[PDB]
Amino acid sequence: GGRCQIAFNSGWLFSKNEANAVLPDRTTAGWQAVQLPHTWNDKDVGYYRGVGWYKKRFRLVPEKGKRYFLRFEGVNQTAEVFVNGKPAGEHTGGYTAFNVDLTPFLEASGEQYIAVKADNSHRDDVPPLSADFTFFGGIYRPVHLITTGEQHFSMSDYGGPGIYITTPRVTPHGADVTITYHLQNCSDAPQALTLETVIRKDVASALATKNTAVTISAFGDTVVTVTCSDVRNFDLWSPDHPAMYYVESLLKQSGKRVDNLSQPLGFRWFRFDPEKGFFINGKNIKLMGANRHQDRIPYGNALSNDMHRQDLSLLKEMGGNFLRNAHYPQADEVLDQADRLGFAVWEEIPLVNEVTVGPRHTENTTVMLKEMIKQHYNHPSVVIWAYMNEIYWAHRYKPQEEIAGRNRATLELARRLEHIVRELDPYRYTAMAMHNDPAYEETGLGDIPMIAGWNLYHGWYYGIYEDFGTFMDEQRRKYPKRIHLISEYGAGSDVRLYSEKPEKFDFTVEEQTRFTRSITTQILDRPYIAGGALWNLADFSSENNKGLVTADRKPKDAYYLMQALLSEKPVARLGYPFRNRWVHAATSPSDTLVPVRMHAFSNQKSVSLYVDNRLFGEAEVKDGMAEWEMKLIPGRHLLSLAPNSPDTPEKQIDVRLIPFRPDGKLAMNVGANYAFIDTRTDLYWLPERTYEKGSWGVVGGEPLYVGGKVGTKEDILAVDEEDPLYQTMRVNPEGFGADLPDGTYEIELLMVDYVITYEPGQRVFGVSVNGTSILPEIDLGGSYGLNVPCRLTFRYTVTDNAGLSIKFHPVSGEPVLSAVRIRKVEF
Amino acid sequence: GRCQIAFNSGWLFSKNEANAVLPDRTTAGWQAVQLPHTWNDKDVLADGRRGYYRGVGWYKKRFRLVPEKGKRYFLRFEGVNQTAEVFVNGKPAGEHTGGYTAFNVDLTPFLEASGEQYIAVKADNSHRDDVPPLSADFTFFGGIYRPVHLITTGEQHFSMSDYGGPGIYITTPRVTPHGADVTITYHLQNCSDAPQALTLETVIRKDVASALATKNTAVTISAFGDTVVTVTCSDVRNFDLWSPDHPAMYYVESLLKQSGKRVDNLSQPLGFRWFRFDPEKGFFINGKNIKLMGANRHQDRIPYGNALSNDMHRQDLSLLKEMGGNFLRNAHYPQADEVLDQADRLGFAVWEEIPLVNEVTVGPRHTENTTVMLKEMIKQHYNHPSVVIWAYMNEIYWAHRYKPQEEIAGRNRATLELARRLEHIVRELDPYRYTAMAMHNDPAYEETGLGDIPMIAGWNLYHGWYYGIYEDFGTFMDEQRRKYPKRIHLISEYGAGSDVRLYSEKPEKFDFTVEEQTRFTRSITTQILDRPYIAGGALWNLADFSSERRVDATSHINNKGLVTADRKPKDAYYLMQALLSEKPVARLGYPFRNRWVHAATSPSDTLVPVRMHAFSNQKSVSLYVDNRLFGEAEVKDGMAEWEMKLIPGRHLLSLAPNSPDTPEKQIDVRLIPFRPDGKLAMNVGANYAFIDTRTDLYWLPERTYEKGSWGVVGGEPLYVGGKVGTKEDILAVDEEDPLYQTMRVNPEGFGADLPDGTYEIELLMVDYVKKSRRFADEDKGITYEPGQRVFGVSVNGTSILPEIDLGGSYGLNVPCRLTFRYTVTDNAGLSIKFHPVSGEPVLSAVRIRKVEF
Ligand SMILES: [Ca+2]
Ligand SMILES: [Ca+2]
Ligand SMILES: [Ca+2]
Ligand SMILES: [Ca+2]
Ligand code: NA
Ligand code: NA
Repeated sequence: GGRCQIAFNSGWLFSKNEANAVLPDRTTAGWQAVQLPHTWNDKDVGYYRGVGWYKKRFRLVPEKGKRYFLRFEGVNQTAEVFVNGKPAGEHTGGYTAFNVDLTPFLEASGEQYIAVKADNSHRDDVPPLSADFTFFGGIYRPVHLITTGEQHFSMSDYGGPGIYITTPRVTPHGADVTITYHLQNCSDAPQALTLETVIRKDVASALATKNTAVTISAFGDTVVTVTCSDVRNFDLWSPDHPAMYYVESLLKQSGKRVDNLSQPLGFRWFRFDPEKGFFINGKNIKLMGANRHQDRIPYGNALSNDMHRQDLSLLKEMGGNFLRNAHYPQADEVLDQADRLGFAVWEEIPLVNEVTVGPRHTENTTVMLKEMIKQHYNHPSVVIWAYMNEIYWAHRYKPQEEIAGRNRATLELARRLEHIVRELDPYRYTAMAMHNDPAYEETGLGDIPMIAGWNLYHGWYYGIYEDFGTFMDEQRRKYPKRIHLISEYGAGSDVRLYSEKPEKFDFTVEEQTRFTRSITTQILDRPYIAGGALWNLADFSSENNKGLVTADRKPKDAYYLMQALLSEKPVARLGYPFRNRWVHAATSPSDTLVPVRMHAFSNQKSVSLYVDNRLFGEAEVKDGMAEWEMKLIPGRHLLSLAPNSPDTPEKQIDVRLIPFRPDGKLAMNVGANYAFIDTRTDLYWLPERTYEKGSWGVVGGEPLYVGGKVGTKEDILAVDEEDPLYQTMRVNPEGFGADLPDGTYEIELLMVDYVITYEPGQRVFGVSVNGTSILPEIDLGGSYGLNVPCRLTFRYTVTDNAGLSIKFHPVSGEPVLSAVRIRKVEF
Repeated sequence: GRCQIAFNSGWLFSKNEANAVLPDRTTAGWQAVQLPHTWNDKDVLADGRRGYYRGVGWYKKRFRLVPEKGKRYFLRFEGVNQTAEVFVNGKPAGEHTGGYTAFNVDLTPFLEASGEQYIAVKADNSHRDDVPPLSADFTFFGGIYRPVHLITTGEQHFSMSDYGGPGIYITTPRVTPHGADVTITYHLQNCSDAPQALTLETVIRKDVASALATKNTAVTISAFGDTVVTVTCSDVRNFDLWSPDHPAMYYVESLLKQSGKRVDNLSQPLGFRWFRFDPEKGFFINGKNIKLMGANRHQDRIPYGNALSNDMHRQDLSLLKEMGGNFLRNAHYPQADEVLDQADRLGFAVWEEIPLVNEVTVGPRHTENTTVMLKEMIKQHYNHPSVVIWAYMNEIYWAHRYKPQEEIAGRNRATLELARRLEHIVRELDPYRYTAMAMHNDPAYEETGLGDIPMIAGWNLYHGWYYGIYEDFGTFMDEQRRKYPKRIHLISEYGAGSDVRLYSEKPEKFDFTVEEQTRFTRSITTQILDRPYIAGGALWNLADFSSERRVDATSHINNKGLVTADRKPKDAYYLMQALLSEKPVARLGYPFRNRWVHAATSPSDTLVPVRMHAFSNQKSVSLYVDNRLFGEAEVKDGMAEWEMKLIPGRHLLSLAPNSPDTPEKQIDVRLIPFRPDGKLAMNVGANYAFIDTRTDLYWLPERTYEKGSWGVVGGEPLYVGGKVGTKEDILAVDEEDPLYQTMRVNPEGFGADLPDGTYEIELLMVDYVKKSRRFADEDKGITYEPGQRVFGVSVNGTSILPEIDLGGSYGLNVPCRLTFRYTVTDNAGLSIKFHPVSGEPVLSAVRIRKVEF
């Protein structure tokens, strides 16, 4: 036999507080037992950035003629490896694999010890220098023990496989395949070898076989190129039809195999056109898909291969055919699944936000680019290599004196990296992701890669949705020879927030759906936009509710929207997967019904809604959605798209009416038109309502807008789940009224000052109830602090048919109010 | 009069603070918190470090309060665990001992007149030998884990210094259908330097519009004085009687006035009932024999520690009411007023106790602290009509097996004499409620006569779980009834544990499957329902709850809940609902399962066997599969059951054809062919499936290899201490503990008659502790056993791993997941063999996946 590879994940010990573990040390008290993948930042997300030590003892008797390697799939950010007390290898860069040769350091006794010093603290010379994703530290990807013979495919070529496959000619009826081999001989004698190259669909069928003789001098290495000309009878690879092959490579000495290594192969040719976009195998197709971050709360980035497959499966069932690996190279499993499932892939190294001037940052960046290209060279799913994302974002934060020099270093580094891609891989495109900032225009940076990618957020971070088409049409107009691609577009959503009046940045489900519908449509309407990737597949941990699915991978409405917009299978399903409750405060004493707007995601011409299995109405689908306006009797109801479906269970909903004249047998989110449904105890906070005589609601005031967006987006201190309640508010309300019957009520007022910072004597006011003084003075900025919530809870007894009148008494500045709850209690 | 507002906002917390007594403006290194708060919400979970922080934590806060002439200001702490020292503007202002009862702190002597105030609280949840709970099966969460209130009164007021009680104590010494007497005992205080002539108004009310009785009493208190005054409302008419079924509630409004102006006011609950416990027939209330059936409830909710909202208390008790419960035991400690108000309003008879668990410390300091805690519980919760039982010890002899022999005699006498003193105090403080004690299956109670001291003998019993078989429960209790015809018997605890990811067609005790819990619960409940001398039973426990020292399937969590930690009902909850509810009940089981996977037992197999059950109190019910009738089943003891054999695919289940108001249950059903192609995951050593929710990965129960198929070859399933598998915490993993914990010992290997191809293969293996132990969480480092369990692994004659020293290179409880790819050729199938060197190989799980290369 030839090459052996097993997992090396088990039996490790970890400590965040060890000073030095280089020398063999049997101590384990105080160390944490871990099984890789591991990150030490899975829970503390500031989060700990620093040194962490791993150590392990293991048994391995070195046999004659064998070589032993460790392959680390990923250590963030730098690693130093020590075997039996001796330095054995180091690596810089948290996103690419590396190999360590154990053989020089093994004990003949078989008793081995290894330690790894990992460090994820900031280094000016190692990107990512800053970004809005977490830099989880540790050995967060698996580790493998590899045994080979002393003649083997190289282990020292930037962590790549040492086997590099190229298809310089591909037609439907034949192709040329060239395979470039890096071979190493570790023995002290010259050696004569044979190299068997087989192109296979599977173990029983081969499409081409080649046999190559090679002789290597003692301690030698050599590069040999093998060509399979005019291969035939293959299927072409495309996202739609991802026909996959592989190259079996057997290195033999004396007819006995001494190494072996299979690599993927797909047959395809492709190009990008400025007017019509992406063509693969002569066919024009729209690339629509998603970015995907390699993290999942509460596990950090220490993900199982099962999790990788689940993610990419979700993308494929969405109808996606396009995958951007966020800002870094990802696990082999991810690329294997893309080959297998059918995604065209954009992969980049993590030069994000900013650049460090100088040759150390240049060198580390160059090495990382070569590692990515070499390590993922053979994946047919990859069509784009990139190397900078939003590289000017941090200009706003830098001293203006540095800006000229940073632009010069950015231009110079981009040209070096562009040149390296084009030399290492002439058969893929280069790209860069830019964003809505004038520095790209002004420096001409977008002229350097083959593809101009734009991260655009019109209607979310700036402007309105239609400004997206305006922006892209103007780019196409200025640059009719560029290839345009939307590398990021998306809006956020909290699956507890719902509004019949969604608005920019409110984080409601409906707002994300409308954003996603508009931009995707505007992309579909434009052939010159080669494609688009939603930011982001799933909610992730950042600095982040931007996913089409939740952190634990459950689809939101927007996911089903994209499935209706993208899938070729027929699609028709109800929206609101995370909502089952509707509550409506009556707008007049004669109200008896709850208004319920329902929607479905479909690619059919029309769809019909059934209530309790009786037809409600047929509705026309436009841009992936159908919609019905229902007025329902309060109670439970079943919704469905067919009557008495034989295979689809109905959706159960619960709709309630609050009477116009309340009795408190009353929860309101002030300052916002969305409901907040608190999942801990099923507590439904209503959208705001102004008080009117005979009813209940807030009196006076203005809704808070900050930077032109509703409410504050700052983190509300001291509470986790209730931030969307506190973040919206009325400024300068006179109070709150409710025409309650006589009785005793528990009353809650939620209040917070918006941008620990203390601002005394700035915002002070009193609260009274029916002339009774409750809190003579609340100093929100002073005694609590900016972003520190204040929850005033108390009981009051309404007497003499007075109703309930809560009054604010300004002392300094203006009162604020974020939410109100009123409950009837017995006493 | 009286003003009360929440005081929960604006606090700062630090676990690393030496001392914050003196007013100090810095906030660097402090966490902003909103009470309720505990610092043990996260470090009690599976965080890689057994144990949690018990020690000092400091809180501080600045606040505005301008003291008004003629006002007093108090803080009321609803609970701080375990001790609290309060400092206002640098001065000691109060301290409390005990983590489960409220306390008041008078702010007034320490307030700055100009209004800018500083407060710091030093809290501590270290172990203290003189302060129970000393040890227990629950977590001692530290901090101010219940709300704090700012209370303003006049200078004459209902006392704030009577063991934290309201200073208003309502008793109904006579309750009759045609009339009742209510006596209200008031403790008053005068902080004025002058004597005061006061009036006191006492009104019994249904609501603000309706008075049942009214009294007006003149009280004069001396300067700086205090007094107790008793008010009697005789022959109150026109009330409705309180019972769990009909919880008619009233309250006593009390106003204290000085020259007609209100200086204090405080309402308190009031319900009218009479009740008794009978040795032969059980509980009677208002003349009607009713069976008390309900649950224990702990005050925690993972992952929030015990820092719960009042919304969460209401949700817990509403769940119990919807289960058909009419009986609540507050686990081992007094709970929040909200719990008790909701018991009054919803209708549960309540048992409440102080946390003397497992053991007693000899000495007057322990005696004193437990005495105070008893007075605090009874006084603070005195007025709640829902309380019918007070208690003060729980399995008080449990820890004896672990104590030094020379301590036992004095521990036994300390226990006996403390139980007598606490019993005496209850009877003196509250003649109108019963005393009880929870005992467990241990002969100590019989030897000492401790069970003769309370009026009610409670048993925590676990037949078919910890000892014996289910039917030994009725034998145990019948013998108790025969031996003690004068006692009152009540099952204060019974339950079994379940993980909602574990399922078996062959349930067995301690596999933690859902089905075993349902079967345990069904058997003991109906045995209780058959015995009128058993006045009642409380399930252990309403919800899965934090108990950090636990191991088993899910470390740190006691999984005996009827509902999960986030309050979702398991099967056993719906079983209890079917056994207890008066409303009609009929509903499908398996709320946490939608997948069934079956390995074909022969090449002709085409159908997946699916056993379905439903919970009902009807005579029979009908199962419908894809809305066609499958079959009508008779209901026996709350359950109907059906044996289906279904074609692989998605199917609908329902109890009515095309229900107009109930969505069907959708299930997903799959058959692994007799001969596999790996397009295959097995829990070795166990008859239960493990459904890993992170990724919906379903590990089949074990199946022995036979020619032409796949499975484990040789070996014996591991049993330790009478329980399947090992119950130790499997290190380095969390979700997969129940997968690793079961295994075959000395297997030859594994086989799969797979087609030619490349396959990814995973073998999961762990060296185990050979002898069970009481507490498996105190290991200081890893236990290595080199040279004891050594073997090699080959596949089809190819050497994969020349030697693995499981005990030596990994260690006891350290998982080893061996993952690799192998290419099957030459029609050979897949043959994985172990090669013993020392000791025997082990194997907990196998997974095989076809890959392309
Ligand atoms: Ca139906
Ligand atoms: Ca927050
Ligand atoms: Ca811990
Ligand atoms: Ca574990
Ligand atoms: Na708000
Ligand atoms: Na197992």
